[PDB]
Amino acid sequence: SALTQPASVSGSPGQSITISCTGSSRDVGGFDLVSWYQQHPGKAPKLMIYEVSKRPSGVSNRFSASKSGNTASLTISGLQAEDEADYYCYSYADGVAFGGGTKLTVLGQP
Amino acid sequence: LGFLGAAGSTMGAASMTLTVQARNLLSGTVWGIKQLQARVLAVERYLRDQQLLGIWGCSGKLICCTNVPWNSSWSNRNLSEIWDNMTWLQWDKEISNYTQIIYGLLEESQNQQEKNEQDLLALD
Amino acid sequence: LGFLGAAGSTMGAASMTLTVQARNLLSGTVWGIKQLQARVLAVERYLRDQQLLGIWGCSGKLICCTNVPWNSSWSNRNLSEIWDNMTWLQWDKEISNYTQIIYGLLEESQNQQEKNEQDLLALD
Amino acid sequence: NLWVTVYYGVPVWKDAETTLFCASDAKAYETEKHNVWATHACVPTDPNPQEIHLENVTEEFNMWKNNMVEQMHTDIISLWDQSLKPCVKLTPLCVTLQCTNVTNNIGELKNCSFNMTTELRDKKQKVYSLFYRLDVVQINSNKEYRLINCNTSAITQACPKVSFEPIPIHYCAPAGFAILKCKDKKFNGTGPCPSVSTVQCTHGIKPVVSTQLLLNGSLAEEEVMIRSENITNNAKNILVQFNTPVQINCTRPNNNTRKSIRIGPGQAFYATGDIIGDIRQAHCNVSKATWNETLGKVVKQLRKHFGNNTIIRFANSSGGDLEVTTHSFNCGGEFFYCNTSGLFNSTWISNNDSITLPCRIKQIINMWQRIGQAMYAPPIQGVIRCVSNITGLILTRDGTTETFRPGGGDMRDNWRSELYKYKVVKIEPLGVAPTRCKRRV
Amino acid sequence: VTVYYGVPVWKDAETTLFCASDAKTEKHNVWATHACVPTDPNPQEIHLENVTEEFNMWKNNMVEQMHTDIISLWDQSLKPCVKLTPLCVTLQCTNVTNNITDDGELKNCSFNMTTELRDKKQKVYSLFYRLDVVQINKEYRLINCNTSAITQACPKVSFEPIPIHYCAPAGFAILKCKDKKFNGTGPCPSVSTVQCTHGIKPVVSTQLLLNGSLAEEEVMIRSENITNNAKNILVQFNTPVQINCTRPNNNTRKSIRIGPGQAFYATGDIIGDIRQAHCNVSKATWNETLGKVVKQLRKHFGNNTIIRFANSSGGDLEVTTHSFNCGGEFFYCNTSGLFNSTWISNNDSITLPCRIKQIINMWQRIGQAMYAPPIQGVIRCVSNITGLILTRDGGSTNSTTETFRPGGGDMRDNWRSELYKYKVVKIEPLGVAPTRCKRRV
Amino acid sequence: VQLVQSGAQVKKPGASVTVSCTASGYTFTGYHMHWVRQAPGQGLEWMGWINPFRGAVKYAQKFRGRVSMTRDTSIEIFYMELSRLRSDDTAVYYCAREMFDSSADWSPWRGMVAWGQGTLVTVSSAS
Ligand SMILES: *[C@@H]1O[C@H](CO)[C@@H](O[C@@H]2O[C@H](CO)[C@@H](O[C@@H]3O[C@H](CO)[C@@H](O)[C@H](O[C@@H]4O[C@H](CO)[C@@H](O)[C@H](O)[C@@H]4O)[C@@H]3O)[C@H](O)[C@H]2NC(C)=O)[C@H](O)[C@H]1NC(C)=O
Ligand SMILES: *[C@@H]1O[C@H](CO)[C@@H](O[C@@H]2O[C@H](CO)[C@@H](O[C@@H]3O[C@H](CO)[C@@H](O)[C@H](O[C@H]4O[C@H](CO)[C@@H](O)[C@H](O)[C@@H]4O)[C@@H]3O)[C@H](O)[C@H]2NC(C)=O)[C@H](O)[C@H]1NC(C)=O
Ligand SMILES: *[C@@H]1O[C@H](CO)[C@@H](O[C@@H]2O[C@H](CO)[C@@H](O[C@H]3O[C@H](CO)[C@@H](O)[C@H](O[C@@H]4O[C@H](CO)[C@@H](O)[C@H](O)[C@@H]4O)[C@@H]3O)[C@H](O)[C@H]2NC(C)=O)[C@H](O)[C@H]1NC(C)=O
Ligand SMILES: *[C@@H]1O[C@H](CO)[C@@H](O[C@@H]2O[C@H](CO)[C@@H](O[C@H]3O[C@H](CO)[C@@H](O)[C@H](O)[C@@H]3O)[C@H](O)[C@H]2NC(C)=O)[C@H](O)[C@H]1NC(C)=O
Ligand SMILES: *[C@@H]1O[C@H](CO)[C@@H](O[C@@H]2O[C@H](CO)[C@@H](O)[C@H](O)[C@H]2NC(C)=O)[C@H](O)[C@H]1NC(C)=O
Ligand SMILES: *[C@@H]1O[C@H](CO)[C@@H](O[C@@H]2O[C@H](CO)[C@@H](O)[C@H](O)[C@H]2NC(C)=O)[C@H](O)[C@H]1NC(C)=O
Ligand SMILES: *[C@@H]1O[C@H](CO)[C@@H](O[C@@H]2O[C@H](CO)[C@@H](O)[C@H](O)[C@H]2NC(C)=O)[C@H](O)[C@H]1NC(C)=O
Ligand SMILES: *[C@@H]1O[C@H](CO)[C@@H](O[C@@H]2O[C@H](CO)[C@@H](O)[C@H](O)[C@H]2NC(C)=O)[C@H](O)[C@H]1NC(C)=O
Ligand SMILES: *[C@@H]1O[C@H](CO)[C@@H](O[C@@H]2O[C@H](CO)[C@@H](O)[C@H](O)[C@H]2NC(C)=O)[C@H](O)[C@H]1NC(C)=O
Ligand SMILES: *[C@@H]1O[C@H](CO)[C@@H](O[C@@H]2O[C@H](CO)[C@@H](O)[C@H](O)[C@H]2NC(C)=O)[C@H](O)[C@H]1NC(C)=O
Ligand SMILES: *[C@@]1(*)O[C@H](CO)[C@@H](O[C@@H]2O[C@H](CO)[C@@H](O)[C@H](O)[C@H]2NC(C)=O)[C@H](O)[C@H]1NC(C)=O
Ligand SMILES: *[C@H]1O[C@H](CO)[C@@H](O[C@@H]2O[C@H](CO)[C@@H](O)[C@H](O)[C@H]2NC(C)=O)[C@H](O)[C@H]1NC(C)=O
Ligand SMILES: *[C@@H]1O[C@H](CO)[C@@H](O)[C@H](O)[C@H]1NC(C)=O
Ligand SMILES: *[C@@H]1O[C@H](CO)[C@@H](O)[C@H](O)[C@H]1NC(C)=O
Ligand SMILES: *[C@@H]1O[C@H](CO)[C@@H](O)[C@H](O)[C@H]1NC(C)=O
Ligand SMILES: *[C@@H]1O[C@H](CO)[C@@H](O)[C@H](O)[C@H]1NC(C)=O
Ligand SMILES: *[C@@H]1O[C@H](CO)[C@@H](O)[C@H](O)[C@H]1NC(C)=O
Ligand SMILES: *[C@@H]1O[C@H](CO)[C@@H](O)[C@H](O)[C@H]1NC(C)=O
Ligand SMILES: *[C@@H]1O[C@H](CO)[C@@H](O)[C@H](O)[C@H]1NC(C)=O
Ligand SMILES: *[C@@H]1O[C@H](CO)[C@@H](O)[C@H](O)[C@H]1NC(C)=O
Ligand SMILES: *[C@@H]1O[C@H](CO)[C@@H](O)[C@H](O)[C@H]1NC(C)=O
Ligand SMILES: *[C@@H]1O[C@H](CO)[C@@H](O)[C@H](O)[C@H]1NC(C)=O
Ligand SMILES: *[C@@H]1O[C@H](CO)[C@@H](O)[C@H](O)[C@H]1NC(C)=O
Ligand SMILES: *[C@@H]1O[C@H](CO)[C@@H](O)[C@H](O)[C@H]1NC(C)=O
Ligand SMILES: *[C@@H]1O[C@H](CO)[C@@H](O)[C@H](O)[C@H]1NC(C)=O
Ligand SMILES: *[C@@H]1O[C@H](CO)[C@@H](O)[C@H](O)[C@H]1NC(C)=O
Ligand SMILES: *[C@@H]1O[C@H](CO)[C@@H](O)[C@H](O)[C@H]1NC(C)=O
Ligand SMILES: *[C@@H]1O[C@H](CO)[C@@H](O)[C@H](O)[C@H]1NC(C)=O
Repeated sequence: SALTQPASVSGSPGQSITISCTGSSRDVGGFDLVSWYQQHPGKAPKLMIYEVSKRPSGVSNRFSASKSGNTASLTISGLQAEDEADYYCYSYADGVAFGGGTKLTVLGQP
Repeated sequence: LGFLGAAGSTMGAASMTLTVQARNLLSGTVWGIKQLQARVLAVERYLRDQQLLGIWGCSGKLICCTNVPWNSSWSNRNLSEIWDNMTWLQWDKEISNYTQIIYGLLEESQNQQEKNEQDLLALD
Repeated sequence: LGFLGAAGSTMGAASMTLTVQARNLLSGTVWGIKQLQARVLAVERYLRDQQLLGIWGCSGKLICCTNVPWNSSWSNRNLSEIWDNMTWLQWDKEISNYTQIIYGLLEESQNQQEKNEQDLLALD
Repeated sequence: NLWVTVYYGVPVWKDAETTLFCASDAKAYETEKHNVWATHACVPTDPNPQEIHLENVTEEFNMWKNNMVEQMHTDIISLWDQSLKPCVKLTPLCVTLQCTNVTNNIGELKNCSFNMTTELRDKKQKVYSLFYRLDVVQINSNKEYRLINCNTSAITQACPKVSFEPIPIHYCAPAGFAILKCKDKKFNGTGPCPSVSTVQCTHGIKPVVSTQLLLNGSLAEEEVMIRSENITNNAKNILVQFNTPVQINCTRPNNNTRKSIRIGPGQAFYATGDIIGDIRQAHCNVSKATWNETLGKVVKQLRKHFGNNTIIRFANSSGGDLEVTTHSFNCGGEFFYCNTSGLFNSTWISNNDSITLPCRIKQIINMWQRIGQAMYAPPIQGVIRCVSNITGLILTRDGTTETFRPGGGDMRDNWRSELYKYKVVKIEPLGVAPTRCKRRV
Repeated sequence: VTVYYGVPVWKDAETTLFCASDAKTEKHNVWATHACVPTDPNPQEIHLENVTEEFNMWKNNMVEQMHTDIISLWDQSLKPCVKLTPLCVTLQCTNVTNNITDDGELKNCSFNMTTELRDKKQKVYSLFYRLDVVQINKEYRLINCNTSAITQACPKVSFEPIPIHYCAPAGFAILKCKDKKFNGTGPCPSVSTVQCTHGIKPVVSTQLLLNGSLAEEEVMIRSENITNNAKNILVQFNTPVQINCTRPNNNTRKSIRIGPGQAFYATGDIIGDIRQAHCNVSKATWNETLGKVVKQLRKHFGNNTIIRFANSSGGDLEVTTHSFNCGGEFFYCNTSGLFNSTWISNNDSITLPCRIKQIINMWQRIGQAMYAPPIQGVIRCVSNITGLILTRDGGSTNSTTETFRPGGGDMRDNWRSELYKYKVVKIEPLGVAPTRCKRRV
Repeated sequence: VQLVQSGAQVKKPGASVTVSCTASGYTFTGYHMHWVRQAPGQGLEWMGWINPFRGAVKYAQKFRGRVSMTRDTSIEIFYMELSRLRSDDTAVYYCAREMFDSSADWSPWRGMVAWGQGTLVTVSSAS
């Protein structure tokens, strides 16, 4: 995957953590079509943000996403139990491109 | 004498019937679409005529004079033998070849001039 | 220079070409109903413009002075810096925000004062 | 001090939208051809369209946010629908087609025998016709067929009194509205236009219906223009206009003969008679040299648009319907498609005869994807031949090797290739100005 | 003398009134607003003082204009949909219900219908209602098969009453009688002008003004003349009455093919228990609303008299019951329980049987019928009642008791309930005056 | 907006697999229609997008020459066909509908909010 995402993340419910989608100058730095899908256990990934920092209706405010130059980022706020899902960063690198996805855990082992 | 009533009247008296045709000019589904088309055509023609009266140095009805010269090309003849020898019908038939240029001249040579020096003299 | 000819010309020169486009502001089933709708729109827009021009207290054309003070703030320039520096396009672009209040104020404060004391001074 | 003074009749324009009427040429007034499709009630054109050139002026043009093309598209849709309403409806053509082949030895020509209601509703007749394979679909004893759009629309025969030739048409703005012409040589669609001029009526573009390329167009630019809101967007259709017209010779050798078939009281449908002579197929001939040189010009500009010099492969249409995959157009009254794969197969890295394209004819058509209203194009007697000169290409970039493929389908792009340089602006003859003048009490 | 231009003059006059609707969901050209111009974003409502206008809501010509406009709009939106002329066919129809009176009112009719190919014919079945078919001598057939041409409302469009504002053109102003105690005829102490009216829901109903305007904080009994029994008595509430209208039957829609390009949507099997629609109204709130309305009625007939409410006298089904639409189909609630009280001097909900009727010939135009398509799933809607179209029964020699019965039928009364406080007046800004001025020579 | 997908299919390598994905709850010919393939346990992958108006398609460089995707406006069914199957083709496939209509500024490359249930294909050398 051209969108270099870290392997996995772990934490606990309640606090706020961040995940970054670090890309080159042609996928995230060159274009503002960034996005952040959320794949569900054996289900279709549903984006949580749809642009550099745009989110449609049907998602809580705890997902703050933005691009820090060539390193797009997503922030998980007020972690809870249902947050047990992997999140895919999406960008248009002269075409669709999907990130590696990051495992996330709350109140549990890494 | 009604709409187009004093058409055959000489200009000595025809100058006093102008208000009649001025007043009646705009005359205060299929088979009904013609009514709409005819009324909008009447409105458009009336406003075209009023615009011509407006872009000219008249801004009024039945009368206006101006400072632009008259041309011999336009039926060169003396006052008496154009105001008492013919009516507007024959005269128009003999001058309906210069109408565009006569309008253009009496428009630009004064509206583009006399209003400009009017503004200039009010500018002092 | 024809309809909208001297658009990019200096306003001092643009004052001499107002009538060539004031003249052409009227230009004289489906796929034909467009003609009717377009001509109705054109005639109504021209009458709106004439209503604005007449209600402002001049009823004249191409030149309209008034008795309402033009505060320096709106201009923020001088006679030469307006009539020579820029043409009407960018002038409108830099002024196309006050035209509503400009029109309303120069119409009300002119008419409902000057016309009223004009009737008064003729009432004596 | 200073004083305001308003001027009536000021040369001021603003971006706006209004319904634009037409003014077609009067040379067709002696060639009505029974109310030809494009022009029925269009007023005569202006004998001397005054294109006033303007100096010290620049206007921000936009050919993609342009609403002139939207008005063109909706107007063509409405005109085509109106010209199709009064003609013969073909609801009795939906019938079990007992259909066989025509090729005696080693489809595309189906001899279909079927039943039809004659003039007398009580009586019924047995008639046959030659439909194309693309026109019928098999339903599952010989193989019974039925019309392709019998279960999804209502077939209407374009009454043959009208003709489909693209007539030179004009869009003229109403009074008080000006049409700006971006006359400058180097223009791409967006940005300031140095040479802008006003005109009453449009340049004049025939309402051509086409898919892969752009027949009967006009480009004064000496080089191909690559016009797209985002060349970086691969999906974005990279509209192309050939600087040099490419002469094409599409010929339909089949000697098709129109065969009137009564479909009821006061109802008759023109079927297809026996194809006189050898059973052949329509074919488009493009001079290989002309096509290669024009491809060189376009690839040069494409390389200039995409970097400086990159590997560019002209590939066949990636996908689409028949109209999209195979270039569609009207030659002499009937619509047929050619795969145009000999035109898009050149893989170019850095640097006499004619290519012949297989063409397939599809009489029944529902163009513009107006589902529920499909037209049956009647057969045209005799051999059909028409010669055009391509002026444009509807290319789409694929996702160091940038491969281009033809696209289209959407018909707004057909008009945008010609309404690119025009825009409509309204007049605001009222303007406030500061003046030392002062009226009297 | 002296003429003034722009003199505050209005005179009673009639003119064509265009519309204005909210920009808030096209739903394929909703019946109410398709080409209606956007409403005024900020409805400047201008109040007036020292103003007295002779209002007359019964001689008002606005209501006739809106009635004819609604007729034309319904016909126009109904014209392009599917014709149902092939439904005239012998219906082999049988009862569905095993147990006695578990539900008539549900007829399973199996009949013939021509498919896409005219050669073949298909045997199909549907669940009609008793009110929709009649027996021919068991064999049934559609009730409106011998008097009109059934036309299915194409289900892409909805039947939603959208708020509509009728806005007078230039030179015409709409007067609003803003005073509280408004009778219907006579001077209005508080006359205020506006560009145009509030959001009018053009609901279709009889005997109950569903989703009407209830701004009248008093139950003002209106009629063109109280003493005339034969003229309907208009009543407008102050407190809304909630109603729970449901169609508990779960219908599935079967798209029976009447092609080419035509679809006849027939009801499939009712997946679930067979039930009949019931229109519930809270007994309490309805009681107190009737108490208020009778207290106000006693002001028009004596000082203390017996007021009796009874079920509709008789007539067509659309008059003896409560016609309206809930979520896409028309049905009627006999409301025989809402009018049964007799009042001399002074928690649950009443339930009303409600009968579905898909085929409808509303407005009694014999030239065209209509077939409301089935709506999938359970239909539930809640409306508010703001008025009663009551009619007074004839009196006697000694009328110590006066019985009020529901009426309606003529839809003009439905429209008058929303346009009582509006009227159009044309402006005459020309007017002479005496002055001491003198124009020069 | 709801999208039914076809049932599970079992295929042999070298064969051709075709899947269906219906459309309901919106206008069919006004929204691009992405096709997304997810291998079990690996990253998310894209196949192509359909423009239902005129049937315009655009594939992936890794999948050019194998995939062929079409549609029919009549029944409103989205057909995705994949031929010349390989071992790695064993996956669950998803059909994604865009947020905005096809006329948006970046319509074909937007978020593709609506996703079908998903169809899983098993391409195994075993029988
Ligand atoms: C007076 O005013 C009432 C309030 O507006 C109105 O009652 C509501 O009317 C609306 C519109 O008819 C009802 O909602 C729609 O109902 C239809 C039929 O069930 C639906 O097709 C439609 O969309 C669907 O809604 C489903 C969920 O209900 C959803 O799953 C589907 O995907 C789809 O979006 C609307 O739901 C509404 O239920 C009525 N009641 C309520 C509780 O608001 C009265 O009819 C009106 N009276 C008159 C005479 O006009
Ligand atoms: C009106 O008539 C037209 C013309 O007859 C008709 O169009 C056809 O509809 C059928 C469906 O009824 C379409 O059939 C599909 O076509 C695709 C083409 O790639 C096939 O892949 C499909 O079958 C395979 O795939 C399925 C899963 O996706 C499998 O379940 C199946 O076993 C196969 O492997 C299927 O055949 C057909 O393409 C169109 N068009 C044509 C040209 O036939 C239209 O549906 C009719 N409308 C109505 C409402 O009746
Ligand atoms: C692009 O432009 C070129 C140049 O204008 C077009 O080529 C010409 O097209 C003409 C129209 O198709 C064509 O003439 C005749 O073509 C058909 C007959 O072959 C038919 O459309 C008309 O003739 C009919 O004749 C019968 C028998 O008399 C009548 O009953 C009918 O009413 C018609 O009159 C056309 O006159 C012409 O030959 C052809 N080439 C030349 C040299 O002009 C080309 O089609 C355009 N392409 C597109 C896509 O529009
Ligand atoms: C109205 O009458 C309809 C016709 O009798 C009835 O539907 C039909 O009911 C029969 C059973 O009585 C079904 O018969 C078939 O059922 C299954 C189908 O897989 C199999 O056992 C056999 O194929 C068997 O023949 C019909 O399929 C069914 N529909 C049709 C098209 O005939 C309705 O249910 C009746 N409606 C009501 C509410 O009474
Ligand atoms: C299509 O089939 C018809 C019917 O067979 C052909 O027309 C008939 O041809 C026979 C001779 O083979 C004649 O005797 C008949 O008079 C013809 N017409 C009728 C009404 O039967 C027709 O030629 C075939 N078309 C092609 C091109 O094969
Ligand atoms: C565009 O390319 C396609 C192939 O992608 C051409 O159609 C055929 O496709 C099948 C596979 O589905 C191949 O086996 C054939 O060899 C292809 N024929 C060719 C290459 O001509 C299609 O014809 C090409 N041109 C168009 C769309 O007009
Ligand atoms: C099509 O084929 C016919 C038959 O060979 C050619 O001849 C004409 O056919 C029509 C119809 O039978 C007759 O009315 C004419 O008199 C025939 N002309 C001649 C000279 O015999 C016809 O010319 C062919 N058309 C084309 C354009 O090739
Ligand atoms: C549709 O039309 C056919 C025409 O034949 C009807 O068929 C007959 O139906 C009756 C019973 O109603 C049988 O006694 C006959 O034997 C049938 N004739 C044949 C040739 O099948 C059919 O009944 C009609 N459809 C319905 C629902 O009644
Ligand atoms: C008003 O009430 C009367 C009964 O008092 C209703 O008449 C009866 O209605 C039932 C049901 O339709 C019939 O079975 C009876 O035979 C009717 N009786 C008579 C004497 O006709 C009447 O229908 C009610 N009216 C309304 C509009 O609800
Ligand atoms: C009307 O009945 C149908 C058929 O029962 C309902 O649709 C689905 O039916 C299946 C099979 O019984 C159930 O598993 C589903 O759960 C049903 N859908 C839903 C959303 O529950 C349909 O829902 C019924 N409609 C109503 C409004 O009750
Ligand atoms: C509304 O009026 C109808 C009569 O038009 C009432 O119908 C009842 O119908 C049943 C048979 O279904 C009869 O046994 C009853 O005698 C009828 N009652 C009357 C009053 O006639 C219906 O019940 C009434 N609804 C109410 C009272 O809410
Ligand atoms: C247009 O015609 C060309 C030439 O006949 C087609 O190209 C062939 O397509 C077949 C499959 O249909 C392949 O097997 C051949 O290898 C292709 N090339 C040659 C040289 O025959 C082309 O496919 C046609 N257009 C479409 C859309 O099928
Ligand atoms: C007829 O013409 C003569 C010409 O001198 C004129 O005096 C007279 O008034 C005219 N009569 C009418 C009624 O036009
Ligand atoms: C008037 O105009 C004509 C041309 O229209 C010209 O020949 C003539 O010399 C001009 N002047 C006079 C005095 O006629
Ligand atoms: C135009 O010129 C001719 C020259 O003979 C003359 O007879 C005519 O009256 C002039 N004016 C017109 C045509 O009205
Ligand atoms: C453009 O500006 C130059 C400035 O020197 C001026 O000389 C020229 O006349 C102008 N042209 C127009 C058409 O106004
Ligand atoms: C001038 O003064 C008036 C009155 O205060 C104000 O309404 C108007 O906006 C001012 N405009 C300028 C700065 O010319
Ligand atoms: C109009 O004036 C306002 C207030 O100064 C300003 O914000 C706006 O940008 C102006 N618009 C122009 C100059 O077009
Ligand atoms: C002839 O008809 C058959 C179907 O009956 C069809 O398969 C075939 O392609 C047709 N044409 C030829 C050349 O056989
Ligand atoms: C035209 O070129 C300019 C740069 O000179 C660019 O900003 C603009 O987007 C281009 N327009 C098009 C339609 O490509
Ligand atoms: C297109 O060019 C390539 C060049 O290798 C050739 O192989 C191919 O056959 C050509 N196209 C056709 C349709 O022959
Ligand atoms: C075009 O012509 C050049 C020579 O001028 C040749 O090298 C090139 O291969 C040709 N391209 C095609 C597609 O035939
Ligand atoms: C293209 O063909 C048309 C056919 O009418 C012709 O008029 C035009 O001149 C041709 N193109 C060029 C540039 O010659
Ligand atoms: C069957 O239908 C007839 C139609 O008149 C109806 O009278 C009867 O009550 C229904 N049910 C039974 C059990 O006969
Ligand atoms: C007018 O109001 C009075 C009460 O003030 C009422 O008696 C009378 O009936 C009303 N007239 C009409 C017809 O509305
Ligand atoms: C009807 O149902 C609605 C929704 O449940 C409820 O709010 C309302 O109170 C009900 N009607 C009555 C009269 O209670
Ligand atoms: C209405 O009141 C009468 C009074 O006699 C009673 O017989 C009847 O049952 C009542 N109806 C309802 C539905 O309560
Ligand atoms: C009018 O009906 C609506 C539901 O359609 C309800 O919400 C409202 O409360 C009712 N009346 C008022 C103004 O309270």
